[PDB]
Amino acid sequence: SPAEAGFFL
Amino acid sequence: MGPHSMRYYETATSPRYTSVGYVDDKEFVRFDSDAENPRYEPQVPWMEQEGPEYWERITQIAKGQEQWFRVNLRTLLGYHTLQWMYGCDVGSDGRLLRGYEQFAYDGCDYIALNEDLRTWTAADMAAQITRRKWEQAGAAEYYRAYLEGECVEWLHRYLKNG
Amino acid sequence: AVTQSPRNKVTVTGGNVTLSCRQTNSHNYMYWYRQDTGHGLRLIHYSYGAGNLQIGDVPDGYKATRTTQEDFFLLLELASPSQTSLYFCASSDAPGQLYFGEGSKLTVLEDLKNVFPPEVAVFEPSEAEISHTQKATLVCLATGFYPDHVELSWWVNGKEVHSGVCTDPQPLKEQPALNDSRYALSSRLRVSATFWQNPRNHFRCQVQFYGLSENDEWTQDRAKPVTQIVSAEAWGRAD
Amino acid sequence: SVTQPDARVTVSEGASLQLRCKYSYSATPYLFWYVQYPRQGLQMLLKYYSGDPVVQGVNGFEAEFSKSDSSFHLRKASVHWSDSAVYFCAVSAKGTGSKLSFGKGAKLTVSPNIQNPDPAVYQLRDSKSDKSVCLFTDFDSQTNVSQSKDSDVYITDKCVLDMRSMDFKSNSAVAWSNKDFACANAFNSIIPEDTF
Repeated sequence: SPAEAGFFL
Repeated sequence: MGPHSMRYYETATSPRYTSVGYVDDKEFVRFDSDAENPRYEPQVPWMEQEGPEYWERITQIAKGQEQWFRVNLRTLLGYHTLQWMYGCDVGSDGRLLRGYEQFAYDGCDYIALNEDLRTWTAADMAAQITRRKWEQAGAAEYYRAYLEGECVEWLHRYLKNG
Repeated sequence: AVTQSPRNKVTVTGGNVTLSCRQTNSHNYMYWYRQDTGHGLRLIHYSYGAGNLQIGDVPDGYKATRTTQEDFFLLLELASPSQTSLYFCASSDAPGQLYFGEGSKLTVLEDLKNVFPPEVAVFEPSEAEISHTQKATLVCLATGFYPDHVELSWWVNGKEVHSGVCTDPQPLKEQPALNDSRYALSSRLRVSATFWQNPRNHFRCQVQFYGLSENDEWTQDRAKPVTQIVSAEAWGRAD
Repeated sequence: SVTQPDARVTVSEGASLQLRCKYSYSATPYLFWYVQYPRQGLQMLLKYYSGDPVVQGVNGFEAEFSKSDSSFHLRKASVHWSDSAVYFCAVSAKGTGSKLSFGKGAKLTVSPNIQNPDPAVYQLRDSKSDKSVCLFTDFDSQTNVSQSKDSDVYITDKCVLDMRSMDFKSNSAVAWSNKDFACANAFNSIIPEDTF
């Protein structure tokens, strides 16, 4: 299952 | 059994975001935001036995991802292809051998999680800004939770699906 | 830097209420929660970006709209008394890490004729305290108000003060057996005796009441109990 | 779902704090503590994603993740009056990490130690008129102010004020009645040596 990146650059 | 791996490659290209999953270097699922029905689809027959709840779940993940990708693309235009590759290798005991979180922009490495799953390699001054944000916010621990938990668990699930 | 508006609102059952939340600091995730005693915070609706709406745990009776990345709205299209609550907007830039706005307190009332502004009085320091302790405590009492939707502040020489102040955390019911009781609230402001004994010093207990709005209907013979400030004052006194 | 076992906790100023929290998910979720000071929104104090089970926060707070007990208790070595606040454990599930759910909260009262208590009840008169109020004040933090059994007599809980420039804190409660009400009987279990 794919994932949420969550954090922003 | 013997070693195995799972990876996702996510790209947003100016934009059309695409996500492709691989198990043991073989493509198994795909999402494209150009198709009539932007939605994850199985690419191999053994994924078809996953009920509709699964596909709905990860599709919603994908739309959210599109959003994250625009925010960070525009972000980058501030300071095309945005690429996020992640996943896990596991040994013959089925346990995590190595986790990956690699972020790249226009074919150049931006920031990537080190093998320790604790510290970050960045090259750009700008990537040094990100590294800063993420050291403070605990990004490494978050991804480590995925790589040590869900990534291993889903890989075993997909190996069984086959 | 999450900004929500209005900070206070009173409406009648069946009323239409929109709560606005804006965040400047560039986040994707935004949330609406209500906080109630016995329940902590419960999530009503949330959103990952413009055009995305996700239902929370307690969506019934609420709709939400996320029109831009900056703006997240909560709509109570037909307000009911059960929606009396304290509402919080939040934004986030990291899973589970939320920055909260300052809250929007809403009262939904069934019958606008139960509504009464406070009367306010200030009680001067006793000379016995002055002599015994070299200190002087003023008391402010706001009484007879409904709904329980007031903010009390003290002003000394025209300036708001917080030092030496304690205001009861909750108003008490003047008729504690009744669901619909009017309320009362006390506060103290303590100063040195010499500060109180200077007649050039001016003291004021100010109670902001939230009640009917200019657009609320009213046809009775007491004054419309509108949102208003009621105050009482005292000058210092040498004796 | 997170559960906090006590809705209200009182500790003495200077004493240690533990506020407990258990979670009900099977898979370890993302875990957090937030605080809400009087009249404000909540602020994140700390969080746990993975790795070291003991996590550090702002303002001397720590929390400890126990996989075994599915718990995440908040601790602080010594609390100050200014730590009086409501503390909320919160969780988000693996795989839905941005949907944050809160527990019901623990209201922490930190009682200040009253160095030289001088309990007394004073009568205060209205600056404007006949009307009076009774002020019970300067008692120690272990004194309980009790509620009136009489509808027509109003008695508040105790309230701690801080006269900052004096570095001086004091307890008080107020009693009043629009009624033969006298301050010598307005108040509850009070210290026999309080001034009247």
